Amino acid sequence: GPLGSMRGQEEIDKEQYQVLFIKERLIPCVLGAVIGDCLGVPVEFKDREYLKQNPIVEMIGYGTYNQPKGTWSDDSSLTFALMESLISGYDINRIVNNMVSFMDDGFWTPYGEVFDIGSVTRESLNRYKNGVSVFECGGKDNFDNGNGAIMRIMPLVFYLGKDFSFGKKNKITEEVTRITHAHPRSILGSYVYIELLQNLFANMDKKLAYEEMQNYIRKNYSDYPFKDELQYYNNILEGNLYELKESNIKSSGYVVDTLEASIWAFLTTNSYKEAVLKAVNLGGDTDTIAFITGSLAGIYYKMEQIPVNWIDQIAKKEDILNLCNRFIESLI
Amino acid sequence: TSLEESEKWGIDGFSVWRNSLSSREIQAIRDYTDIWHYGNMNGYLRGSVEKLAPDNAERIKNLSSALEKAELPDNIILYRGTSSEILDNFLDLKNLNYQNLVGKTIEEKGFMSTTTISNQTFSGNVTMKINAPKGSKGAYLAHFSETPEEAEVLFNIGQKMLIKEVTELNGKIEIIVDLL
Ligand SMILES: Nc1ncnc2c1ncn2[C@@H]1O[C@H](COP(=O)(O)OP(=O)(O)OC[C@H]2O[C@H](O)[C@H](O)[C@@H]2O)[C@@H](O)[C@H]1O
Ligand SMILES: [Mg+2]
Ligand SMILES: [Mg+2]
Repeated sequence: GPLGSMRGQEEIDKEQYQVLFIKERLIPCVLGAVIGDCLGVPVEFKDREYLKQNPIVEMIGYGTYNQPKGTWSDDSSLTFALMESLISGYDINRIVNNMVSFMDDGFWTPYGEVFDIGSVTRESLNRYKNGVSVFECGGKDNFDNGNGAIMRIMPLVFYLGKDFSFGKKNKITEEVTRITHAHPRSILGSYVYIELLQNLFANMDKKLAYEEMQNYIRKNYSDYPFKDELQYYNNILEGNLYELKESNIKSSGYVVDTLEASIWAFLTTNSYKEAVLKAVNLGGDTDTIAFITGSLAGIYYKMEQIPVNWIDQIAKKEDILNLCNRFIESLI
Repeated sequence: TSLEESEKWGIDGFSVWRNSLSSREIQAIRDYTDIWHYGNMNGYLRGSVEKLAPDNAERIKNLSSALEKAELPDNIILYRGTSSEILDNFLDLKNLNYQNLVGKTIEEKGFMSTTTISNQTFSGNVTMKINAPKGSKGAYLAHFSETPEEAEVLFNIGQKMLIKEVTELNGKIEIIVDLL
């Protein structure tokens, strides 16, 4: 009819505008997280009081782990390993395979060497190598509740895309978390983080994104095995985290401390740079708290707020951008 | 409104324009009707494709040169089928409120295809009704595609459309816009 050759254009338009929508969110989320990792690596385990006297304002080098400026750690490596696995579709056995390649062979490390990996993560992957199934190899002890799963699951939000329903999200977030962190307290943490990041992906203002996450988690995760774990999340899930003072914020690798700190850093600041520097200068698990904060601030404030000075110092920047573009292509 | 009225409008307003196009301008218009060329040209202009190939650069240059010589001879209402993906930056994707699009301006960085004929079922979940003013940088295209009946008005890059009203029914969105 009179529409003629124009009829075909709509499917191409849909694809192209989906590329743009994803790219606008994915690239600053990844770069924002990676930069936080880079900022915090050289001060990991340093105390908050030392950082008050010597605050991070820029990328520094040759501190903890004795690495160059712009060196990212296992947080970024395992995130990249998940993006790589997802390009050909969700498959839990390809996901754990890529994590073992990071550990054993330095897959997606900055200079080919694993200079850091968490203990729960290492112990869990070693169990998988020995025949423990991917549904049983993760650490279940009360002191296995580190932050090593929340630091590596942000690509799941992009994989879900505009599927905002419960079922698939609920399944894959648990499955991917449980590879290393199988305690229900840690799994609940993953649902908290995914929900907040998804709400920011969906264009909610940050306070609404936070408030909607609180209602969602209480609605869906008040039955066993999570009912008894909600109490540990009371500062996040009840009241306003952004009313807490720095002196009330703990910045250890505990999954609760880390989520409190990173979400607080995001909600109490008004730019990307302010957020990630606030996170890093809490001391403690500085690379991971800043990576998580940077994922949240990155997707929210987007590329215009990510300093080019910092992007250009990231190790393997061009390879990371290539991986981002390959991941985006696979989501179309 | 009628195809006959659309064809007369095209002849009266664009016969001079068309008979004054260079061969390379004509080929670029024909190329644009190929969905493969369409994707490469609009992908680059929109930013979905980062690398600018010289040959794509030339096709875009020749199509834009063609349309820069054209202007709508009067005010007309045109139609476009599209996807809600063009509105995703303007919406809370978990709390969709299409009425809040009223007053927002859509920008098409690429070339924008429209039809003069409303009595068609468009592909996709957004239909746009475009009030296009006289003097707008668009051209009626007759005999350029392999579909003889095609009634196309093709606009040069960078059109902007102000959303005036929205109707929604079963996920199908109708949008009335003013071409700026
Ligand atoms: N219930 C708990 N209460 C308090 N602290 C806890 C609890 N459970 C765990 N922790 C603390 O949680 C921490 C877990 O540390 P690690 O096991 O090395 O890491 P990962 O596998 O979790 O993840 C990778 C991490 O290691 C890399 O450096 C990455 O950058 C991340 O920082 C310990 O200090 C525990 O005391
Ligand atoms: Mg680390
Ligand atoms: Mg760390």
